[PDB]
Amino acid sequence: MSFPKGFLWGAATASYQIEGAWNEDGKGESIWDRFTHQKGNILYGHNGDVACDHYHRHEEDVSLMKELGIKAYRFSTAWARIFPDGFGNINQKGLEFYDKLINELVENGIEPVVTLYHWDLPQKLQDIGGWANPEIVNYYFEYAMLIINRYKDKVKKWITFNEPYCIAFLGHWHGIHAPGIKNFKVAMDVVHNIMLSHFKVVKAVKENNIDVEIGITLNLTPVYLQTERLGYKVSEIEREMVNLSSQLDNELFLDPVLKGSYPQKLLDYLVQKDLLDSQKVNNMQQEVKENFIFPDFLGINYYTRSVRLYDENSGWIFPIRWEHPAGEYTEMGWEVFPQGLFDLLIWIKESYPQIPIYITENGAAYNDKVEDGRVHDQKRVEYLKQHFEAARKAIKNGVDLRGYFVWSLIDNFEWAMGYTKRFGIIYVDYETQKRIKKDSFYFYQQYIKENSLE
Amino acid sequence: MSFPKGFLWGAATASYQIEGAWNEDGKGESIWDRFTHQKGNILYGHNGDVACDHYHRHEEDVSLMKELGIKAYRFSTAWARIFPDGFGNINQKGLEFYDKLINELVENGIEPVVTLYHWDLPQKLQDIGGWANPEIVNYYFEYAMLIINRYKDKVKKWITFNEPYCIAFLGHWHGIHAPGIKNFKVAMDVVHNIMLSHFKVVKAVKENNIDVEIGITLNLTPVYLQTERLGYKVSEIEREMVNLSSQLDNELFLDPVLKGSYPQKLLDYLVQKDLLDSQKVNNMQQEVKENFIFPDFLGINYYTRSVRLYDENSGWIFPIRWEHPAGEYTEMGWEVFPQGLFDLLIWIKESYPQIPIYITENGAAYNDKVEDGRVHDQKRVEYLKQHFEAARKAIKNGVDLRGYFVWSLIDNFEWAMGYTKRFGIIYVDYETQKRIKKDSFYFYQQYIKENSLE
Repeated sequence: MSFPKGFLWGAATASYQIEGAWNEDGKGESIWDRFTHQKGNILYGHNGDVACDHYHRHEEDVSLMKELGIKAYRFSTAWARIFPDGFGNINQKGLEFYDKLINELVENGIEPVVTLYHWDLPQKLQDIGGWANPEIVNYYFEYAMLIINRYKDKVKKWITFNEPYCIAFLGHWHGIHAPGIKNFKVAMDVVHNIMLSHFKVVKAVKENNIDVEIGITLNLTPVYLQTERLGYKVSEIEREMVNLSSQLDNELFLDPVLKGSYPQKLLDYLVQKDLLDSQKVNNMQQEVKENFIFPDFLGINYYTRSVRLYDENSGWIFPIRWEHPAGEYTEMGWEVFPQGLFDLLIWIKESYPQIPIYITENGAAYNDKVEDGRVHDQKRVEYLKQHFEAARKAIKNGVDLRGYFVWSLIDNFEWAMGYTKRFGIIYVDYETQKRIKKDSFYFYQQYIKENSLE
Repeated sequence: MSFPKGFLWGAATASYQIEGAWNEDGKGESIWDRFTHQKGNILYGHNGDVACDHYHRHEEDVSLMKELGIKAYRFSTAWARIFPDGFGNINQKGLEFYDKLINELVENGIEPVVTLYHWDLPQKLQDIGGWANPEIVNYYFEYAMLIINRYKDKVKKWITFNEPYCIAFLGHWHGIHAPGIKNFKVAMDVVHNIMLSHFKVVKAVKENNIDVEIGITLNLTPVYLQTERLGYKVSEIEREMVNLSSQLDNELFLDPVLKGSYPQKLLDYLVQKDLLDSQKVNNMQQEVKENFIFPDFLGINYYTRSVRLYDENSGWIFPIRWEHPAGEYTEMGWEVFPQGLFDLLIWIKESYPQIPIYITENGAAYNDKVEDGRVHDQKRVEYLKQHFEAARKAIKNGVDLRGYFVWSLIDNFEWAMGYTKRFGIIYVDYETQKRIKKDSFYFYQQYIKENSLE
């Protein structure tokens, strides 16, 4: 046993992934609804208009959490349900739905780790700008406060954001996620606004002496060297050039968390390549350093490592390349490697002051097949075992890791992949919405039950 | 025990991979030398100037074949060594080197399956046009004849070409291989010239009643459906559109082997997309139908399958998609699957009349690490086991397969990958040129010794 007291084992879901009911109860569409309605955005023309009927079968879903036995359930209060506009007028129907969900989560002893945002931004908020517009810093704020003041008696740990790297780069640079923007300056602006909102919420909680714990959740990609894997000798330029891409993937977000300033060298490199403005980076520095406040917790979402060997022959905006080491892979194409997470579990310890660190999302996707009314995924089980050990052996070695949340609960709308990629540990037959507990669901249940003490 | 009598088990090498000596003995550089000298063509700026000293240690290499116990050794007589120009004046020094190699191969009972071309085109031949210029059809011809008439007493099975798909598309369309051309019309021209040379050699052999057997080696990518893997129902447009890409990867070369024509569907599609000329395709059809003659043998180089689900959102010139199923992968990034080959072994049986079929190249690349003066690759062994069974179970089911050649013999210049990817079953320490017999070398030795009778 290495996991400490209060080690928040859990499962994570996103509202738009399972909810549906995009127009019911006066609720306006999400960003994902508008993104998915447009052609060329999702495989096979999918959208979360219906999803898995999480609204109508919320009793069934809470029974699912009860069966899973997760000490905490990481869910996002769908912003658009509670606020169809996103602010101002508040819908008592969506408020009542989330009141019922939260009270029946509390009644069974499940700690609500409410992620105030898990990609389910209301459409009107996207029309006013999304996460690039600095006004959202207040809106989110008040929204969070209205949730917090409503549920501070029952919800104790709040997650400000989920994967600002994915919100900002997959969602706003690569465009595979909603709302499908493809820009790097907009991505940096999203980073700025997300960090400002996180610290504004932290400051507001601290000022009013609210007895809650507030932090931010990131996804961090470790680095391994193929040259060291090759058995050869690493050159200086190799590290000197892997550093920039690693800063893009690792340091760009952790530096404002505790240091309160952006990595200056990356901003200078972007300016020299005309990808970003020096006056803008200085203004971002000034705003961050004025608005910075040390948070309470940090969240980590680890999936895979990025094996990086030095070369100039990619043509990418950062002249490096990626390697494909031999090994097990998933339907998402991700290499399965535990030890990469270990790197982060030490690296953030070395580079930054003491910030409590949480893991909030980790899992693997596999093409599930119905067999005897059941689906089988042993590769998901093996992935989870490996990433369980990667943190257990670590916390034996003096790691301040705080909790691990498994992704996901039920097979559900996996964003641009549509329904083709299934991450959840519960099979849902889309025809009947029947719930079958996979071997991975049983494995997670057994792990939580066996490890966590009384 | 399904492999028939005369199943030509073997190992394959390419001259430029192991030879070096690009300027010795009056020998001019190859196409690969000029391709590699240019920057931006090879990882880490590598070239086959020195390679593994196959020229000076040819006795050591023949001892390697003797140790491996291959019934046949698939090697390419380096065209540039024998003809520094590529034709005309013939160098007696390169002739004597290959005479010594061939006599010491015959002395130990090794059948020389001489691949007349395995990407080692002389540089002057590239300057006059490479495989696009139709004149090579004669040059190759006479070169082959000069080899054939020189070695008809000792070399009985001759391979005209190795992987026209790779010569024409990897070498002349993608540009990763030498000479690094990137064009599709040039690729079709290479297809035309290679097939014409193959049939011209076959006709010349048949006319003069030479006691030899002449064929061609292809590399063919079978197809599997993710929709069927998904458990769903396949739509008509899915098959109708996967057909075109499957024709390009498979039919463009198989169809002229026995039918003596081109797939008209793909030519019409390219014309409608303005990627190819209708007058040119008609002229190609007329020339092929004039010059076509049925060969003796067909060669197959199978590595992996191409999982294809239908969509228009890949951006390729063929609106299909590639899928990443969960499973074992190699350093080359190739999915490991036996059964795809089996699928291929049936298709040619059904789509075309009976032609004897050979497999002449198959293997997997892994990052070998020196440990106790030795390297270990168990994934290569497992890959080979799986692809051995894929054909053994097939030939139990009435397959016309004739022989299988394992790639490769010793780790060597793996083209654009440089020396980073090691395919061979013998570890060669590039510093010392010492030879260590891997577990994969031992596995292939055991397989050949056990399966073949006596």
